[PDB]
Amino acid sequence: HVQLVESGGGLVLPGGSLRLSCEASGISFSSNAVGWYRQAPGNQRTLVAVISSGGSTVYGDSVRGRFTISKDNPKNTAYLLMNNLKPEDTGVYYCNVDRRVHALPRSQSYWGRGTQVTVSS
Amino acid sequence: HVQLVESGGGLVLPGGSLRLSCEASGISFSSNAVGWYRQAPGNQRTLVAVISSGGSTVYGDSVRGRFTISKDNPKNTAYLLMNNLKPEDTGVYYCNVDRRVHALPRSQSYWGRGTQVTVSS
Amino acid sequence: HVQLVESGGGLVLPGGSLRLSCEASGISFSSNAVGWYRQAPGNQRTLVAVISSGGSTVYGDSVRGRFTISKDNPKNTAYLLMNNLKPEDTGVYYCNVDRRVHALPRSQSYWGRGTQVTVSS
Amino acid sequence: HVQLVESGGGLVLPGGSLRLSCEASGISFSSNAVGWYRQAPGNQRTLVAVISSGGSTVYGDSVRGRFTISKDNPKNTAYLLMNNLKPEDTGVYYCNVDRRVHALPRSQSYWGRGTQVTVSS
Amino acid sequence: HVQLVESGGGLVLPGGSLRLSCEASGISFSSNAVGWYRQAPGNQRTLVAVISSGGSTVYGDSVRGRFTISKDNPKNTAYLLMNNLKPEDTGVYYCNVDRRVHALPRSQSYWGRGTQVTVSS
Amino acid sequence: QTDMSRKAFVFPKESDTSYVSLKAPLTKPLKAFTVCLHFYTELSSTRGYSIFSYATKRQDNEILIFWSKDIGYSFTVGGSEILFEVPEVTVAPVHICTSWESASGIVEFWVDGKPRVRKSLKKGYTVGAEASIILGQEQDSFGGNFEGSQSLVGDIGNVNMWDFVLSPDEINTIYLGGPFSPNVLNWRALKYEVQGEVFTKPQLWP
Amino acid sequence: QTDMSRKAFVFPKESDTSYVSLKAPLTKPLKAFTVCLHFYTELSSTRGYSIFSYATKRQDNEILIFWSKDIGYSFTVGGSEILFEVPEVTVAPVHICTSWESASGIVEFWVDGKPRVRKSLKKGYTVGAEASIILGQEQDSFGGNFEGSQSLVGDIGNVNMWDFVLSPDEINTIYLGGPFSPNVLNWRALKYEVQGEVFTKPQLWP
Amino acid sequence: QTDMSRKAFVFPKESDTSYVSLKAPLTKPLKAFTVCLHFYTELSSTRGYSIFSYATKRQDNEILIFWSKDIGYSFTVGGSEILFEVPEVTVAPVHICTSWESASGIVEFWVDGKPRVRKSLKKGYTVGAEASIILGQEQDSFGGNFEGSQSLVGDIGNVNMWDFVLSPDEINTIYLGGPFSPNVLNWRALKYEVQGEVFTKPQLWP
Amino acid sequence: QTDMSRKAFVFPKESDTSYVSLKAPLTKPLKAFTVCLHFYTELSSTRGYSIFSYATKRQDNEILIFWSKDIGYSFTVGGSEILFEVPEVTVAPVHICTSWESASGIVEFWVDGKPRVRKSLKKGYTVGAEASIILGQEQDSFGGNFEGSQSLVGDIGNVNMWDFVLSPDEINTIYLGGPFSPNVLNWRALKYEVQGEVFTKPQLWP
Amino acid sequence: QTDMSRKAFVFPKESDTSYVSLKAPLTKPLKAFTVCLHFYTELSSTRGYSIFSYATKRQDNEILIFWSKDIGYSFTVGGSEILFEVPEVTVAPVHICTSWESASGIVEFWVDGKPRVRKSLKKGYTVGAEASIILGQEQDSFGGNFEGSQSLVGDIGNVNMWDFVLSPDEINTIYLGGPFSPNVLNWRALKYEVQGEVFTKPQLWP
Repeated sequence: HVQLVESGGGLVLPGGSLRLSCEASGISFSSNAVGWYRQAPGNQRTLVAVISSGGSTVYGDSVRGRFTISKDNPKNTAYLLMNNLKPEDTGVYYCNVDRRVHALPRSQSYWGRGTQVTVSS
Repeated sequence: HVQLVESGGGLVLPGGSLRLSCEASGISFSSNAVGWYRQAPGNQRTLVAVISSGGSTVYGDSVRGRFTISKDNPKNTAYLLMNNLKPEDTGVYYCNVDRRVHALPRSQSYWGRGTQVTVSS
Repeated sequence: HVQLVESGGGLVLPGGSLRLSCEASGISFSSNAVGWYRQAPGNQRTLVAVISSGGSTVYGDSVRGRFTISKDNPKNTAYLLMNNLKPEDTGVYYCNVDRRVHALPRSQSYWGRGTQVTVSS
Repeated sequence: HVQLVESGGGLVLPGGSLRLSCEASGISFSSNAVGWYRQAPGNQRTLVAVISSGGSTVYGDSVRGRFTISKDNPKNTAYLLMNNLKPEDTGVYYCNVDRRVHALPRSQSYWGRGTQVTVSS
Repeated sequence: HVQLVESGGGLVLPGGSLRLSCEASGISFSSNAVGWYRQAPGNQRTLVAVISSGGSTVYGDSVRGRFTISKDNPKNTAYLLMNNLKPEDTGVYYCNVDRRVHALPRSQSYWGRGTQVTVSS
Repeated sequence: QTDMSRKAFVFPKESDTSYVSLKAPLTKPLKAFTVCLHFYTELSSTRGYSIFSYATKRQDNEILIFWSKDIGYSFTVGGSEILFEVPEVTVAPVHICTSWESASGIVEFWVDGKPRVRKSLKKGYTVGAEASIILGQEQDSFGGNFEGSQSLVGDIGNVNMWDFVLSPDEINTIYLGGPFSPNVLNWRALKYEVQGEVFTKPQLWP
Repeated sequence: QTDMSRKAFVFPKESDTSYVSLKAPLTKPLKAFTVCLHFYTELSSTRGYSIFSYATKRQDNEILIFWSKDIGYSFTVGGSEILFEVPEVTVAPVHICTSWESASGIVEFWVDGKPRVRKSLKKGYTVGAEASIILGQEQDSFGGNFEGSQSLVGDIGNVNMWDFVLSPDEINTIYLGGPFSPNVLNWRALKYEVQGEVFTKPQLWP
Repeated sequence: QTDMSRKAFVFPKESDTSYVSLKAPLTKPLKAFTVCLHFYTELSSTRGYSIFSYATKRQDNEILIFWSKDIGYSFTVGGSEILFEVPEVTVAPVHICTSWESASGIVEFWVDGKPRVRKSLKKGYTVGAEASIILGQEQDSFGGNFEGSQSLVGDIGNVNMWDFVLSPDEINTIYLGGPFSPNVLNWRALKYEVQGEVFTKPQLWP
Repeated sequence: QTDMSRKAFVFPKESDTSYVSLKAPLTKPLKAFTVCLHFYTELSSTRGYSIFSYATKRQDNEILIFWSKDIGYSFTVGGSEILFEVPEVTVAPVHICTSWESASGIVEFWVDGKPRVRKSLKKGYTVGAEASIILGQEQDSFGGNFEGSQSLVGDIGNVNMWDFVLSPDEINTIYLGGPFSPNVLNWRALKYEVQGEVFTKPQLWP
Repeated sequence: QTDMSRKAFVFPKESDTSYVSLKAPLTKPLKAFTVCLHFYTELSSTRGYSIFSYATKRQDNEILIFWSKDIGYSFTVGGSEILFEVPEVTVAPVHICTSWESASGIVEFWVDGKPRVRKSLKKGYTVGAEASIILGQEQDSFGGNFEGSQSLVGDIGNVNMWDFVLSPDEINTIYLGGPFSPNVLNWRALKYEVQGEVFTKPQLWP
């Protein structure tokens, strides 16, 4: 069926950098859109960076021009490069895919486990 | 005479959801408007979500697009579905009915006891 | 000569109500304007609610649509109705009269002793 | 030569009043402009109230319509009236004179010792 | 090859002044632009003051009209004169050169060691 | 009858006894209607005031237009009601034109020439004939029963009403001030009674 | 008499001794009035200044127009007073026109062409005839008794006054600068005295 | 056939069963297209609504225009999608015109007359012929499978579609309301079916 | 003499040695004056710059116009000085016109056509004749003694000066660009010297 | 040669291989120049992009125009560079016209008709003749050496260049779209090569 595998996560000292990969199987990024959402109070995932099937991308308001997201159809994998992260950026991150970028996530959209990131000094 | 019965309330951990029901007797929601008000300092209830007889609804400024209110004339019952509630949302809630949506409540408008909601983690 | 008598003051629990009366003698409210001022740091009384001789009234910015001032020429008495008073509203209140509403008070304008109000819970 | 003498300063309880005088010798206020500046972090004297030779005056933004400054050519003395002074107003004050009002002071402009004001309650 | 030498730095009491010199060798300021950047959380150097080859200069938003930067081609040295510095200005400062003013620094742009400034009282 | 052209009613002070009553020759039940009027008051965001009221012998709110505080315009028919939202409030004379139909059950609400979204309300239901059109005070009964809190202080005029539904062109011509022939309430051949402190003076608005 | 056409009084500096006095041929008591004038000053939100004063032998404020600090325009007749509120203040020449009637007891206050809401004041009361119209300083008595704090520093001109009440069309024509014929105070046939530092210079405003 | 000139469809209430279907005489595959339409609704920043849908037997989103909440306009062809960003939202009737070409693979999106930056999408790919153009509800299949959350509540009209690509002058003439001749979907010779609560009424917008 | 019509001086870089000097045929003392000029610079809210200077043998600031940082325009005569306040600053060419009279002792300062409030300054005092009108740098003495901090970087032109006082109509015609005849400093028959880096180029402003 | 009238180049996607090259008949060294062009892109405050480049055999930045992120326009000649500051950014087609002279050493930069303050740059220095005018990508050498980060995504057209310096009237006529005769690079008789993904389509801007 559909399985989403996340990799490339952990903890780093402040000011470092890291890169995340959200590999997918069964589904194809050619006719879909992917995105990474953060954790927040309650059950509110916050928008971080999303790339649509066509190529247009939308970044979070706070992180405007901080990180870069990209995709590769051949191996059907999405890479998010995070650099120059402040301590507050630590938390729980998820990578999801849906038939169309939809801002605030929606029920059907697969979520894909999760990952933890620490900005400990 | 007129009796207002509230049900569906309690406490839940953060990020959960709940649904309240404000059943009425004697009065009819067909030619009236209902609404839920929160507790606040002093004797000032705050607007949360109100549905008029016609069908138009007005939600609180802070809770814009967070919960959904609805009604059912056949059984004359109004249901408010709260989801993704933060800890600050805890307090005392009331459901009232009046001949016309009037923002800040008015003297004649019934109040209908009350209920307690906790967002304890 | 001229004497101003204030009455109807004290302390109440939060959310209560009260009403103050500023009776006057010698002077006439028919050709004058009255008003209530609060206490503040230094010697700066603050605008609360003022009613002119004609009938127009001016309320404080913070108390917009909260209180209600009124007058009665027959017995020459002004009544201010306090309702929905938060704890911060406690302090020292004065009622004064002058030939014309003049915002920030003026030296000639009689002041009229004072009164204390507490919002203790 | 040129000597600047300041007088009329000290400490008063909150809400009191005082008056400062900046007498000058050698220089003439007829063809000059005077002003009082406050103390601040670093070496940043802050504008309080300045009167030009012609008669136009400029008051500080925070002090808009609070105090009054004035001058007198006959005995060549400038008086600033302190009234309704909050506790934060305490600090170090200086009175200086220059050929033309120049906002942020300038090196040539004579400074004239200084004075201390306390708003202790 | 290219070597960048910084000089004129240390610690001073509040309200003092200092001047920093960023001498260069190998590269020429005639066809380049220099600038001083501050330290910040993470790896975010912040714009302080930059002077382009032509002569136009750009100062930081917070430090608008506080310090003055200047250059001298003959000896190919850039001098930044800081005066009236508040305690918060303390930190780590760097002087760098690039072929064209580029706001947020860029990888190729040489950085030039660094320096420490203290505003201890 | 009388011609109120270039004339307007004025309510000087707020009270609960000043009001006018407009009579109509209506005899048969209504299956649709449209009303238009101009008005100007400074109440604004202070309290709610009544604009137009139309009661019957079995309903106090057969037709009613209100200004709900911080909510906006409230249009109610036969008990049911809808509320058109206005984000901000100004201070200047305003012209309004509302229309409702039975079979379609659609409500249109033009404000100052610009139209608003169409909405559905009270599908398949008739309106009575015996009516008492009071102007100045909201009524909770066929006669008086006024509430001083809901009184209006300002000026109002140019009240017209048709039984059928107008078209956008017709509404635009109405706004521009052209000719038109009402058939229910004609401002040019009005017949009215008045009680209390009400005055007639030339209209301020152009 | 003299024609002040395209002329304006100027008060250079604030003081308590500079002022002009306007005489009138009025002989019979007034049961209504209307005044119009243009003025321009920079006091704005600094302090209150007097605009127009009209005193008698038994009242210092028979008619008076003031600019209450942060409150707005204040119009007072025979002691009673009302205050028209202005949200924000600008810096430019302004034209004002106020009118009052006895029987109706309604006050109208046009500012810069646009009208304001009507209001009630002093119903059923007459105004005296023997008057001293001082311009420049507010008066607390028939003669002087001025207060320097309330003085005016700026320019004022085009002062006209009719005994009866004008109509909106007439006010619009006045604003546009058309012909007219006052009957109490005519700016084209004025008769005045002056004392202190007051100058006459061409009007800046168009 | 029928002429919908000066006519518009109206959807009173949100639901999942009201919709219209437009038929076309298309027989050969498309290598380019252009569509134009006017619409007006108050959904705005509340939820996303479907504007125009075009499905086939092997794809539910052959062509689709959507209003992604807080994101802006979303234009998708054959699965691929792009999103034109709009910073702020207003409340007034809006006219849109989009065009796409195969060989060039460029998409143009004119909104309210002003053009937006060009973008590339789906280079070298054809579009099927057998189609079901439903209006009112987004489709996830050739037939129904609608989703009530994505329904549209408002007015829409003046739907035109050409197979080739128009020029800027042609688009400007379209906006100004001049003559023209569609060849796929002509609003003047439309042929449609309707089901549910849908009404035809004169267009509000000019 | 030469005609500087459609010509303007340009100061490329800030310095303390570039400046022009304008000569006049004045022979008798002045009891009034009026000056007008256009200028355009980007200094704005960065530092104060000198606009127009007029010195004598016993006073460095006989007449001077300055732009005090965050304060506004500063007009000084014979030592005494006034300041007109400007709330906000823009970036575009600006035209100014100031006038002063001895007997009246009133100063008028028109900026960009709109007039400012009248003010009193230096009543009953004459102005010398032997003068050295330097343009570009403020002077603290009859000759040089310039200060680089107060230099001007930008463009300036259309400098005219009359001995008497103009009327509002005349100033309006000046602003609109009509004919006129100066008698002290005529831009059409100017006579000047220049030193340093100063260039003459066509005026950018219309 | 070919006439690019009412035509514009289009760069669909960002890359490091798409660009055009413009040839010129220039043979003698330049002692002054002026260029004018229109362009429209949505990059805005996201990253810096190159507008116009002009390199030689011994310098990669003989002439270059750039949009420095949050800084504004950057104009550089023969290594030296100046920056014109823009406070806010919009989204719409823009027209620019820059001019430089050797002897005077003054740079003028008209943006959308309005002029900016003049500035000095590179006094007394000539420009080479053998040049390679690449459009689309900034060059760090006579040939390629492009940087993908600095590429341009949008539309550009109406590129004209004169060897001498135009006058303000001439620039205004150019802006208004009148006749004119270039002598270095004529958009009406252009001669160009192209490589990569570049298309020619009608210009969107009027």
